[PDB]
Amino acid sequence: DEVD
Amino acid sequence: SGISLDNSYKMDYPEMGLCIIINNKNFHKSTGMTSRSGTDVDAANLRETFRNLKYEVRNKNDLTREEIVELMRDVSKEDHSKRSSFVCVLLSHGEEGIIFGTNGPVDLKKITNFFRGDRCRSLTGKPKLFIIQACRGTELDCGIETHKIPVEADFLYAYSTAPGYYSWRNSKDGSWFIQSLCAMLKQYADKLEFMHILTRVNRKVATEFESFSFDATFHAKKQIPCIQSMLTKELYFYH
Amino acid sequence: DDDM
Repeated sequence: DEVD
Repeated sequence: SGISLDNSYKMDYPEMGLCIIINNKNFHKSTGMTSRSGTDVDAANLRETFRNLKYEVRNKNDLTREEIVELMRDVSKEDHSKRSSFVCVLLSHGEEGIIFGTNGPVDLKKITNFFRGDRCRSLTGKPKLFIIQACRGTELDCGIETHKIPVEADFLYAYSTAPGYYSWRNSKDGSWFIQSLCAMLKQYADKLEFMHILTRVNRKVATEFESFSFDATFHAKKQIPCIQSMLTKELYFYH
Repeated sequence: DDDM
């Protein structure tokens, strides 16, 4: 999970 | 003839229309933006999903801010007379009101303005759909346990996340939003009106995803997409 | 015009  | 009703967009033109997919994964070093892994998964999912809806899909990868604007300008200048609708999917870094090209920001309004009722006449009165997988700020959601028409009419903005918030992407499965969008389109496009499909997308993202991070700041966070509709009729992908 |  990563933020953009 | 007999009684006729007109609460739904005409979707039986010869073509469903274009689906433009802009997929930005690799950014110029000078920007300091990191690569968006997982986004190729998204772009291929969308390509297949919209292909099955009978859209003419155009995938474009790693566009500069200049190329983004030039593409949208050129597309808005095509003759859309025989097409029912227009779709544009943006996959990139962002912040509120902004999407990033590989070398810098683009105003979302600059892109959509090309398709305003008065500037793209062959799309006037037809649904113009913008699907935006990009951050809208840096807030994190901790969750809780349980004779004229307006030039801005007939737009629908399907945002991946609430105003002001981060948008979540999994580097293996793709973005939460686009994952869910494609699944719900596959399952319900032949049955449900588009708003009702997007509500199911809202529920899926809200209930089935939650972040996992070694970093406490970013762990166990939630996401709710945001439908912004200026549509004037119901939208069904079948006829 | 298609990259993919």
